[PDB]
Amino acid sequence: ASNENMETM
Amino acid sequence: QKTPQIQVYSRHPPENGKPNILNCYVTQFHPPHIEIQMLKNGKKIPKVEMSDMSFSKDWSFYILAHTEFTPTETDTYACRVKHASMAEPKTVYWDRDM
Amino acid sequence: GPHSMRYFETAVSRPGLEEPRYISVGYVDNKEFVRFDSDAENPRYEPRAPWMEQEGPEYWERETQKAKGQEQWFRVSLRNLLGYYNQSAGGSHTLQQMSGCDLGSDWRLLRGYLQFAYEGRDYIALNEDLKTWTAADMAAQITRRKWEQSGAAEAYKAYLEGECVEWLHRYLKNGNATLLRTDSPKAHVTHHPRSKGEVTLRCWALGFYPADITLTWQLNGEELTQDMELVETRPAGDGTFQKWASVVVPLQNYTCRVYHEGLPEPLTLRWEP
Repeated sequence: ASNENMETM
Repeated sequence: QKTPQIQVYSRHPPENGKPNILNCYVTQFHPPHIEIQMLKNGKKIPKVEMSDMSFSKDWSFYILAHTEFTPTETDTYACRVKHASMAEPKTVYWDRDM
Repeated sequence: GPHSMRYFETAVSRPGLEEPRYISVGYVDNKEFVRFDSDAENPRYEPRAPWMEQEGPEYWERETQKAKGQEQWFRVSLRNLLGYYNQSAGGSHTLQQMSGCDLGSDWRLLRGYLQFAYEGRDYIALNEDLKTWTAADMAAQITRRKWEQSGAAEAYKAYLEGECVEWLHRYLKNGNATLLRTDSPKAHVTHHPRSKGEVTLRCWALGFYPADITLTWQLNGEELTQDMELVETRPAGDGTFQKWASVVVPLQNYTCRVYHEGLPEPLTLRWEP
C-alpha cells in the first residue's frame, strides 16, 4: 500500500 | 541531463530465417522524454513495442523497445535515439555477435 | 535488507496544462507489483504481479484515490519548485520520489526511506532517524525549513513503521514462491577472428533470473581484470537476462566461469571445436 505525502515542497 | 546508453541485441541467438525479437534497451537518461526508433535498411520499423516508464535508484530512466524480426545475411538493423541531452540523434547498429 | 518495499513516483510537468503526468510504480524486493499512470484510458492502480490479482476492488479503489491526492501534491510542489529555481512554466520539469521500507532478518523494520529529486538530482531525503532531513543544496533548504516548521517527518515515520511493514508482510505471504524463484543461465562460447595471430572469445550467459550474475575468464587458472571486455546485464524481454564477457586472446587453454544463485554449482566453460 502506497502513502500520501503531507506538506507540499 | 544524462545522455542515453543503448544496447541493440536479439532476444534469442540469431539464425537466418528464424523469427526472433530485436531489442533496443535505452538506459541512464534524464529527462524521461525520449524518442526511440528501430530501423531496417535505413527505414523506420512501424511495429515497435515500448516497455513502460521506469527509473533506477540514481533517478535515471530506462526503457526497452523491441520488434519482431527474422534475421537474414544481408539486412541491417539499427536503433536511433533522440534525446534533449544530445545535439544529434544517436544510432546503434545490431551486431549478431554482440 | 533481505526484504523491501518501494514506491517510485514521477511527475512530469506538461507545458500548457494545469495537470502534470503522474506515474507511480510499486516494488517488492525490486520486482514491480502495482502501477498507476494518469495517462491511461482509465487511470487506476493495476496489478503487475500475478499474486496481486487476489486483492479485492476496495483495495484498488483506495490506492487509486491515494494516487489522485499524490497527483495534486506533485502538481503544487512542481509549481513551487519553479519559484525556488526561477524557472518558467514554458518548460518541462521532473519531480521524483522513492519511498518505502527494508525489513531485517527478524522481519522487523530495518529502516524507512523517503527521497526526492528535482530535474534528475537529489533534492531532499529523510534521514534514517525518520525526523531529520538532508537538503541537497541551498534551494532545497526552503523545503527542509518548511518541513521542520510543520513537523512533516512525523506523518512519514508513522507510514514507514506501520502500514509499510504491515503490507510488506502481506505481499510476501501472498507472493510466496515467486520471490525466491530463480532461473539457471545457459552458457555458450562463440569464436570471432580479431586480427593477425589473435582471436576474440565471447562467453554468453542467457535465460537467467534474477539479473545478478558474474562472468569471468581464466588462462591456466589465472584471473584477468582489465584485459577482459563485457556488456551490462540486459533484459531479453521474456523475463530473463543476458550478459556476455569477452577476451582478446592469441590462438583452448582458456576457461570461463559462470556464477549465478540459480546454479547448483558454478559453471565452467570452454571453446568447442
